[PDB]
Amino acid sequence: MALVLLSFGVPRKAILYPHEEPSWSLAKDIVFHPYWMIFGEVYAYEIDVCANDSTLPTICGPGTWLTPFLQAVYLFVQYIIMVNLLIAFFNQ
Amino acid sequence: MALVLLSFGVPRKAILYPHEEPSWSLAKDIVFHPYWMIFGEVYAYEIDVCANDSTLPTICGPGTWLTPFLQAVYLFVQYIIMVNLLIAFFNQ
Ligand SMILES: CCCCCCCC/C=C/CCCCCCCC(=O)O[C@@H](COC(=O)CCCCCCCCCCCCCCC)COP(=O)([O-])OCC[N+](C)(C)C
Ligand SMILES: CCCCCCCC/C=C/CCCCCCCC(=O)O[C@@H](COC(=O)CCCCCCCCCCCCCCC)COP(=O)([O-])OCC[N+](C)(C)C
Ligand SMILES: CCCCCCCC/C=C/CCCCCCCC(=O)O[C@@H](COC(=O)CCCCCCCCCCCCCCC)COP(=O)([O-])OCC[N+](C)(C)C
Ligand SMILES: CCCCCCCC/C=C/CCCCCCCC(=O)O[C@@H](COC(=O)CCCCCCCCCCCCCCC)COP(=O)([O-])OCC[N+](C)(C)C
Ligand SMILES: CCCCCCCC/C=C\CCCCCCCC(=O)O[C@@H](COC(=O)CCCCCCCCCCCCCCC)COP(=O)([O-])OCC[N+](C)(C)C
Ligand SMILES: CCCCCCCC/C=C\CCCCCCCC(=O)O[C@@H](COC(=O)CCCCCCCCCCCCCCC)COP(=O)([O-])OCC[N+](C)(C)C
Ligand SMILES: C[C@@H]1CC[C@@]2(OC1)O[C@H]1C[C@H]3[C@@H]4CC=C5C[C@@H](OCCC(CO)CO)CC[C@]5(C)[C@H]4CC[C@]3(C)[C@H]1[C@@H]2C
Ligand SMILES: C[C@@H]1CC[C@@]2(OC1)O[C@H]1C[C@H]3[C@@H]4CC=C5C[C@@H](OCCC(CO)CO)CC[C@]5(C)[C@H]4CC[C@]3(C)[C@H]1[C@@H]2C
Ligand SMILES: [Ca+2]
Repeated sequence: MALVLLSFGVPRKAILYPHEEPSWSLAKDIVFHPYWMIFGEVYAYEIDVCANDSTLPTICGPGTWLTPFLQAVYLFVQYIIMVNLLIAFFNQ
Repeated sequence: MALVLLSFGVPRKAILYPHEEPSWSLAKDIVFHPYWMIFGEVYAYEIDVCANDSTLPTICGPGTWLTPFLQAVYLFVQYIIMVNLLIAFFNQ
């Protein structure tokens, strides 16, 4: 689950924030939102950052259209496969 | 699941956006919100677009009152039946 998380969190932060010097925030921002997705928070108005109803209209730029596709795959794997695999373990 | 999705996404976009020329957005807007519903995002302030607490007060018009009924059926089928059918598969 933590691997699937970084599989998603690192490409997202890299696509959306491409002018980042090294910082401790980079360690927070690759775990924070991907973790709250596990609990069904999809951050609906932040997925497409070039949409008109975006809450993040300023990080629109090249490649950012990739992040919906990424998150669609992430949640299917994380929210459906991996959480219910853990539940299946707990059921046993 | 993708069929149930378009069963809902196409009537919604057609009822709510009736003056649309052909566009690539039509391909996004028939998949985008119906997919995030699968993960429990109901877009609560967008369902009834003629309600006072609406975030979409401008797409109010004829037929738009049909879209709550549509989405009520969609999520029951998608969120409850189809996701837990997939989970039941995964459990086996
Ligand atoms: C045993 C269970 C798991 C394994 C254990 C190991 C887990 C690994 C743990 C990793 C921790 C992540 C690194 C933290 C360090 C960076 C924070 C920091 O310094 O800066 C940030 C602050 O940070 C905070 O205020 C705290 C944020 C912590 C979030 C942890 C919970 C999220 C889920 C995590 C769980 C995932 C587990 C995955 C499981 C599926 C902000 O940056 P800044 O530079 O301070 O900015 C200052 C300016 N400002 C005030 C405007 C902000
Ligand atoms: C099912 C429902 C879908 C319909 C199906 C048919 C596919 C339809 C697809 C057709 C592809 C053509 C559409 C893109 C043309 C450019 C338009 C555009 O603005 O793009 C935008 C992004 O997107 C891109 O730049 C490219 C997106 C490609 C995604 C399609 C992958 C294949 C989908 C499955 C293939 C189907 C068959 C296989 C299925 C098993 C440009 O950018 P932006 O995001 O606006 O923001 C960035 C910054 N900006 C604003 C400054 C620019
Ligand atoms: C293998 C598993 C699935 C089967 C495979 C096939 C999957 C089918 C995939 C279909 C892809 C849909 C077509 C997208 C391309 C058209 C959009 C476009 O060109 O422009 C849009 C950009 O688009 C984006 O920024 C990305 C949007 C992609 C959303 C994908 C995630 C949702 C779930 C998908 C998965 C659900 C699948 C169902 C599963 C239950 C914006 O519109 P525009 O006109 O560019 O507007 C420009 C102006 N603006 C800047 C203000 C915006
Ligand atoms: C169970 C709890 C419910 C009570 C039960 C009894 C049913 C009560 C129902 C009674 C029906 C009469 C009410 C509507 C009258 C018009 C009023 C109106 O403004 O309508 C609005 C919507 O709605 C419609 O336009 C029609 C809605 C019909 C829905 C009923 C389906 C059957 C439900 C089950 C039947 C029950 C028994 C079977 C059960 C197995 C029109 O306007 P708007 O949506 O605001 O926006 C549009 C644009 N505008 C603002 C510019 C106008
Ligand atoms: C045309 C669709 C073709 C048909 C669709 C199907 C083909 C799919 C292929 C491609 C989809 C189409 C890509 C075109 C993007 C157009 C927008 C663009 O230029 O965005 C940006 C560049 O974007 C790039 O340079 C993207 C480069 C490709 C990335 C690699 C994709 C690999 C997919 C892996 C495949 C695995 C698939 C899944 C496996 C199961 C720049 O423009 P902007 O966004 O406006 O940014 C602001 C620009 N500014 C700096 C001037 C301010
Ligand atoms: C009164 C009802 C009594 C009982 C109803 C209950 C019985 C059901 C029957 C009917 C529901 C009642 C509809 C009333 C609509 C009133 C509002 C209206 O006119 O809206 C609009 C038109 O709306 C239409 O023209 C709708 C036409 C019916 C669509 C087909 C329904 C099929 C239901 C399938 C059944 C399957 C059931 C489920 C199967 C298990 C116009 O008004 P507006 O919204 O203000 O728009 C702005 C107008 N403007 C352009 C001037 C600015
Ligand atoms: C197998 C796994 C692959 C992924 C991973 O684990 C192992 O690999 C680790 C490497 C880590 C980075 C190493 C160095 C730094 C530099 C630091 O810069 C100083 C700050 C500055 C403040 O301004 C001083 O003044 C910022 C943090 C950063 C980028 C780490 C982030 C987390 C990373 C990416 C970790 C990640 C979870
Ligand atoms: C069995 C399944 C039934 C549903 C479905 O799959 C098969 O049937 C497909 C047919 C597709 C449309 C075909 C043609 C176009 C024209 C294009 O217009 C150019 C843009 C313009 C920009 O301004 C050029 O300049 C916009 C897209 C659109 C409407 C398609 C949308 C997706 C649709 C509805 C697909 C949908 C998922
Ligand atoms: Ca939820």
